[PDB]
Amino acid sequence: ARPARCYRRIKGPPYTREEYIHGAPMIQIPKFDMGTTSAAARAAFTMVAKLVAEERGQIRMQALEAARQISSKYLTKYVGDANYYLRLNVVPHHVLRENRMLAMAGADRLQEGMRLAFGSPAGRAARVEPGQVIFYVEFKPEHLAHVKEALRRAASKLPIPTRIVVEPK
Amino acid sequence: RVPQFVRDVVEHPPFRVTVNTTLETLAAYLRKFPVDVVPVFKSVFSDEVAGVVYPHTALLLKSKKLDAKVGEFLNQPLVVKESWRIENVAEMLISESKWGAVVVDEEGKFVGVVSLRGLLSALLLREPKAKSVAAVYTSIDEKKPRVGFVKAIEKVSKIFHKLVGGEVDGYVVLNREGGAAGILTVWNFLKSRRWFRGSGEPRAIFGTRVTRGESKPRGVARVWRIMSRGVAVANPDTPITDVARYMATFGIYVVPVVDRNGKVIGAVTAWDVLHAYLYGPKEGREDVEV
RNA sequence: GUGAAGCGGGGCGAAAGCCCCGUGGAGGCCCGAAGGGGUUCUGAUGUGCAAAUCGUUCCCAUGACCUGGGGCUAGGGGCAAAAGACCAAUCAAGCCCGGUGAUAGCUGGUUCCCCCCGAAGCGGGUCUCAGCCCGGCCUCCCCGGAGGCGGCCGGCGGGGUAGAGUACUGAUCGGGGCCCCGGUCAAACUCCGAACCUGCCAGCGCCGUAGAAGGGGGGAG
RNA sequence: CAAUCUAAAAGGGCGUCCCCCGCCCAAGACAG
RNA sequence: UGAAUCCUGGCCACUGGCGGUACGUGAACCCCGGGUACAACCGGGCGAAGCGCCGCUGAAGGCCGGGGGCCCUCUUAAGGUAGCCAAAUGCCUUGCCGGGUAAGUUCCGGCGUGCAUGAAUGGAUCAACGAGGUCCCCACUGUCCCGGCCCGGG
RNA sequence: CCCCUGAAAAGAUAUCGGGGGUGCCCAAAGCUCGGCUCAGGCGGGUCAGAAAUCCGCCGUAGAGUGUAAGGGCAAAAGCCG
RNA sequence: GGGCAUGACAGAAAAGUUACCCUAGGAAUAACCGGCUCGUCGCGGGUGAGAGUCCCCAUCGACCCCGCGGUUUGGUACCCAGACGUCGUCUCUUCCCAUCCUGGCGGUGCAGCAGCCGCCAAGGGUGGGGCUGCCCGCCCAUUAAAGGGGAACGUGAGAUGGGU
RNA sequence: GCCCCUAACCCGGCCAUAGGCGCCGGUGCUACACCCGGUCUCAUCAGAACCCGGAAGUUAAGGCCGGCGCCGCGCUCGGGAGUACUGGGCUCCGCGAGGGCCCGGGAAACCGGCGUGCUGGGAGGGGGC
Ligand SMILES: [Mg+2]
Ligand SMILES: [Mg+2]
Ligand SMILES: [Mg+2]
Ligand SMILES: [Mg+2]
Ligand SMILES: [Mg+2]
Ligand SMILES: [Mg+2]
Ligand SMILES: [Mg+2]
Ligand SMILES: [Mg+2]
Ligand SMILES: [Mg+2]
Ligand SMILES: [Mg+2]
Ligand SMILES: [Mg+2]
Ligand SMILES: [Mg+2]
Ligand SMILES: [Mg+2]
Ligand SMILES: [Mg+2]
Ligand SMILES: [Mg+2]
Ligand SMILES: [Mg+2]
Ligand SMILES: [Mg+2]
Ligand SMILES: [Mg+2]
Ligand SMILES: [Mg+2]
Ligand SMILES: [Mg+2]
Ligand SMILES: [Mg+2]
Ligand SMILES: [Mg+2]
Ligand SMILES: [Mg+2]
Ligand SMILES: [Mg+2]
Ligand SMILES: [Mg+2]
Ligand SMILES: [Mg+2]
Ligand SMILES: [Mg+2]
Ligand SMILES: [Mg+2]
Ligand SMILES: [Mg+2]
Ligand SMILES: [Mg+2]
Ligand SMILES: [Mg+2]
Ligand SMILES: [Mg+2]
Ligand SMILES: [Mg+2]
Ligand SMILES: [Mg+2]
Ligand SMILES: [Mg+2]
Ligand SMILES: [Mg+2]
Ligand SMILES: [Mg+2]
Ligand SMILES: [Mg+2]
Ligand SMILES: [Mg+2]
Ligand SMILES: [Mg+2]
Ligand SMILES: [Mg+2]
Ligand SMILES: [Mg+2]
Ligand SMILES: [Mg+2]
Ligand SMILES: [Mg+2]
Ligand SMILES: [Mg+2]
Ligand SMILES: [Mg+2]
Ligand SMILES: [Mg+2]
Ligand SMILES: [Mg+2]
Repeated sequence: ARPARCYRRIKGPPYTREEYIHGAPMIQIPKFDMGTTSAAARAAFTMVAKLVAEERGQIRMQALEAARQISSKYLTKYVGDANYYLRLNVVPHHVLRENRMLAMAGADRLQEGMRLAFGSPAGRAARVEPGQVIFYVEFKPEHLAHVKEALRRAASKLPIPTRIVVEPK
Repeated sequence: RVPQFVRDVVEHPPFRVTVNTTLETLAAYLRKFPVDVVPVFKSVFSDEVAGVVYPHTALLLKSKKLDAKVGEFLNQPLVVKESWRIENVAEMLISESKWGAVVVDEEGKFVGVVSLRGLLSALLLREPKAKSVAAVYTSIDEKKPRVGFVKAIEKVSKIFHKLVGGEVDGYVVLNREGGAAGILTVWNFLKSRRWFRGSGEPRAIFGTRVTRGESKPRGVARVWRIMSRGVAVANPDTPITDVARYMATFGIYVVPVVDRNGKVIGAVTAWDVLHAYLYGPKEGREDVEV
């Protein structure tokens, strides 16, 4: 994988129609909603924290997965799976491309340089706008310090600056 | 005890390839122990996987005097889980037309690789839905199949990019009469280097009298010089399990199909064999008696 | 210098024979002057002594040896123990003069002054891509004869982009009982839908009888 | 005192200037 | 092809050459018919070499792999024999093990499913010879440690 | 050569840009007239079955229309005569 | 008027090879250096799963993310084809610091002897051999240590010429 | 003949405010139907349909009219919102991708409210010329 700065900016149209894309990669995020997901038990939670994007850009699938792991592990350890609801709010629909010389990927991929430059699929990313919610947490007011810490850890894994907004439901 | 899950077919290659392995060393490894997919590790003392390469990657060599390492040509691996079923992984291999995949456990630790050879062997212990080659075989008249048909006297430069790029899994080589002279796959190019000729960018010719600064290819090898000769051919009434046994054993994924006079009318690919074992006959086809 | 065949003597010995010494004077034999050649220093020289030399170190030196004079073989031809060598400082095909001022879409050059207007690298075709032709764009002249439009307002029309949506075709995360609710998306999705551009008419504005529209002709770049 | 033109990020800092909110103190708050 | 010496394997499919009864094909001439008051023209017959076809030929140009059970079998015929080798021929590769050095990517001796060795395409092979290419040992030294002084000409 | 996208709501619009297709096929798959309604679902019905023919209800096209893609089409542009 | 065809489809009838090569030109166009870029390469930082007896941060640092340099390789084709001498080494000088030793300081899972890690610091030192044309690297005996880079990949009108 | 007014019927335009589901009523001299038959024209497996000949029965159904509810749909209405987006200018900000200011335009979803066919010609009926 290239450094994430290579795919951070929105430089072209969304590339999502998988029926026209050969070898589009499979999404490598196993779950998107963590903790207590049933709507009845979520009624106990009365606070909402959001990790909100500050800039527009593309977040790679592995960064979303890395952010999801660190925050969910922290909440499981310190808050408890029965006392919170955490949702990864964006889905990596956009397919990333790379122009590299490769074997077993088509004859055109054997031409070097910028000849036949249209890249083969290299991964997935979510295209986000300023103010967009990346992570969404529902919790009880007693755990505010722990929820803020979990979202601070998630933010350290993401390629764009974010900010934490805490509001009641 | 028929294998059903990926964990029953995971294989470990006899050789270890890192990002610093050269393409010449990689070709030497595959000469001795042919495998369908090679995991590439970040270092000698780490089991972390930097990516995968295919046997086709060894054929990207341009010159024996030019440095070329495996780490410069890493493919994005197709990743499956050890708990998945054999049929499901076979579907993904058909979808991507890839000869293998990397197997990881629940936490993403590298377990091993799974290949077309392994799946074919595992399905060998079962009963094909369709039993005859006629039910699942690619005709010679198809527009863009995964098998090529080439004359024995053709130059290898004509078909080289289609093989290395993976647009076909192999070639059926025809004699003057349209019979099967032999089979050509990437393994022919890995076993022998009679086809190879070094190239490169123009040399730094300054301050001297040198009249040929760039190497040029002049005598190009013909296909029959490096093809596999004497392969067994199949008939429409040939059992599909004999074809499957061959492909599983030798890792050659193309078998010619001939009519009663020996004229080639198509081929059976490893994708055709999987289709028989997974679904049955192709649309508009009937299973003839074996 | 070595010392072949051949020829003497002596010694040992049963025979054959073997050994020592001499004689003899063979060889595309050896060392080495003359002579011939041309390896090294990658020495000197490198506007030289010289358009190939000099020093040094070397190779052969009775022979398939070196050398004088005379003779023969001539150019698509000769001659070659073969390097495509050599054939008068010329050779993957000599030289002289002629065809001949060969052709060159390529490169170089192309000589006085002022005044008027003033480009182009776009489209199409081309064995076409360093060229050329037909249009666009420039200029000059003539015909013609009253309308014209890089701007704006209005009337009457067209459109499906931004956004929006997730309703058709697809993708996608959750909740609840194949349905309902919430959420994430779409270059090759669209119920909606701007700004904006554009057609006709009327007006405004400006240009136009010191000549609009339109047409013909010369020269282009 | 714009651009060509020679620069800077994630992150850390009550370093310092400032704005807002919550709570305690009704002189029985904070610090010993 | 390249002294001598021990040797020189299997293959005639291919590319060539040569031989051949019959058969197919195969030009002009010639013959027959139609046509033309004559011709042009149209059809047929006959039919040489050659080609097709069948054989021979590798000290002709050369080639010498798989699968299966010494046997069968596939591909353009056969299926690399005697030997020889990390070769002036081995990419991987500074191959592996010994020798030699304090330390040897070179060299020497072995090993060999040899990327891609091999028999007059000559194989093996070093007596004698070598301004051929290479490694080791003794001697030797201003090559060097590390530079100094002197002589002739610039 | 052809369709969609790129293409920026008139027109034009390029890249060894993206996704595909073409060198055919059909005496019907061509012309016209009439009748009819498709995919799928449900209820009933002898073999009979998920699927055959029969009766009924629902069914906006979820079918079909030779062949790419896009567009069009329901007393039809589909199906039968 | 219909057909027989040019698919390179606005229509020639057409195979190689040159390292023996020759001519016209081209920076409209490659190779070296330079310019731009930095994926790659090298170096730094955030994060802290997990390891460390206990203990995230003595020492590390999965999954991810932000950067710097111009030192490997590539991308591009801006300058140079009436020509900027093409690898390495020798010789000689200077500069950088992201410091191997020497000077200062701190931490340590620092008893001592040693070791490991960070910070300041570029004044001086960083050597001799074996192997290979090398560069790089491996190795030998020492050593306080036997650092790494830039200068038209410093330096062929200075040499050398083993490789290419 | 002519002009005016006016149900259900005939021929239309726009093609859901017209469609869909459920419930409650109205309409029958005439008109529209359901309805009665199959000799004749015509028709099929089938007088079901089509076609022909009728007038016993009925407003049960269709048609047309009125009301209520839900779905769907419509609106030059309120909010959403001068928001999103956007034509022109800028030595205005930001490291940068990008944002901001000024002049000129200006949505959509959705929420609420309202609406649930309108209309042209003709016959028939009524009034006058
Ligand atoms: Mg872009
Ligand atoms: Mg040349
Ligand atoms: Mg002699
Ligand atoms: Mg020399
Ligand atoms: Mg010299
Ligand atoms: Mg001189
Ligand atoms: Mg001599
Ligand atoms: Mg030659
Ligand atoms: Mg000549
Ligand atoms: Mg000539
Ligand atoms: Mg002349
Ligand atoms: Mg002017
Ligand atoms: Mg020019
Ligand atoms: Mg207007
Ligand atoms: Mg949009
Ligand atoms: Mg959206
Ligand atoms: Mg437009
Ligand atoms: Mg940045
Ligand atoms: Mg032989
Ligand atoms: Mg052998
Ligand atoms: Mg030998
Ligand atoms: Mg060998
Ligand atoms: Mg050797
Ligand atoms: Mg051989
Ligand atoms: Mg030989
Ligand atoms: Mg040979
Ligand atoms: Mg020999
Ligand atoms: Mg000699
Ligand atoms: Mg348009
Ligand atoms: Mg058609
Ligand atoms: Mg019809
Ligand atoms: Mg053309
Ligand atoms: Mg230079
Ligand atoms: Mg360059
Ligand atoms: Mg890196
Ligand atoms: Mg940390
Ligand atoms: Mg560079
Ligand atoms: Mg240029
Ligand atoms: Mg320049
Ligand atoms: Mg110059
Ligand atoms: Mg110079
Ligand atoms: Mg010069
Ligand atoms: Mg420092
Ligand atoms: Mg240099
Ligand atoms: Mg020089
Ligand atoms: Mg110089
Ligand atoms: Mg040399
Ligand atoms: Mg050499």
